Amino acid sequence: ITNLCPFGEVFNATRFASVYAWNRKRISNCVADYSVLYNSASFSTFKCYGVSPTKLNDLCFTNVYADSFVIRGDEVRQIAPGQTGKIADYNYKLPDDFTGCVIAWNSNNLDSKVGGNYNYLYRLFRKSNLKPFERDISTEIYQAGSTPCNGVEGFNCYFPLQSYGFQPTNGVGYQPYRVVVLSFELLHAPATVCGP
Amino acid sequence: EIVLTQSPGTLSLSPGERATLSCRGSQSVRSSYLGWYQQKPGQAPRLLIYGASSRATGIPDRFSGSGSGTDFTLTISRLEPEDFAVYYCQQYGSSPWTFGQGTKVEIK
Amino acid sequence: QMQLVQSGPEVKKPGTSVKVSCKASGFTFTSSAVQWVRQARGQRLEWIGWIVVGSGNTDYAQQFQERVTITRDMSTSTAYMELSSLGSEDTAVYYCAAPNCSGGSCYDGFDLWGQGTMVTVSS
Repeated sequence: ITNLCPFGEVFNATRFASVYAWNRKRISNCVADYSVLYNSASFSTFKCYGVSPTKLNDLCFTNVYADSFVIRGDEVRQIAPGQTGKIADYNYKLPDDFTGCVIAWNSNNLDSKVGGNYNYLYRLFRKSNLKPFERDISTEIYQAGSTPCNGVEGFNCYFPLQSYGFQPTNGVGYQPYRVVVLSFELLHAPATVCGP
Repeated sequence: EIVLTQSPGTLSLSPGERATLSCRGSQSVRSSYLGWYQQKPGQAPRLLIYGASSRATGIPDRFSGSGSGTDFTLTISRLEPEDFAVYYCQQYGSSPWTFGQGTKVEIK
Repeated sequence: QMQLVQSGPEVKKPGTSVKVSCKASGFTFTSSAVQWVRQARGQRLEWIGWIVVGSGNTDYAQQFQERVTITRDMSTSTAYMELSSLGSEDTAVYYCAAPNCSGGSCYDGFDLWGQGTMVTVSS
């Protein structure tokens, strides 16, 4: 019997945050049923590194941090340790030797309609390359020079957010591949997510 | 549509005397988002100054911006002969950016 | 010195489309915006349009409404510019500019300038 925390519910919803307001859904004390997502799943690019996708239920980790994302298909491969590109460098980054799964599935349907969606922005042109797992929520006119402008854009002072300009008739690599980065956490705290 | 009237073009300046070029803002604009880049006679231009902050990159520091608000000046305490070129004061503050009035400077 | 090269001269039927290519190399052409100004023969230059490669923003002068589109290309690190229904008087060299700069927070001024792209609208 056991139970089932709403992993499969947060996985599917009309609206997954953005690339920078990416959700931080902690999970504990639940038998997260991964069989649905690996044993029998239609979820492309189910590339999980840190532990083999098979027999993943056998593994217990201390805090499952399901992530929510909408990123262009080309940038899907940018969700990896370091890699390159606007993802994982100016955005949610995954630390080296990170343990977890990356489930990226095409989402041309399910809330991806004509015209660049108001939500599902970029997050680029920040001061540094960011650190792994740190949320970047605050939005401020990004400084690209010495003079600090006083809150209105122009040249430099770039707005650090950019709308994903996709239509439901884009190519193959441009359709938003809704991806979740299931961030395992094997630390010195008691393991909570176990079970078949 | 910002208009930057300047010191009259074709103003005579030669090495051995101080040279000065100036363009005045239509309304006093932020100084650090200006900049005067000169176009050589038959080449692409290159940045020299912006808000009087930096030096004249690739040019001796005789070039130097100055002024506040509308009236910005580029002083050349001792002009040099290679600078027969058309300067103009870039304006990259507010969205509209003005780039043409003909602030020519000749040498000899 | 950072290379900003562009396509050679183009001769185009007045009232047609043009595609001015400006490739930026030697520096990170992702954190740098791009700026286009037109210089004819004898009259001082003015906007064509300016874009931010990363920020997805594009502008242009009020005299170039719905007739200038400036498109980016990160894959080849180039800035493309299209003048639709360009007037017969548009015969001029079409420049491209950007800050010679590297890093997330990088230089402010417009150091590097393109070699220019002579554009002629001839019968």
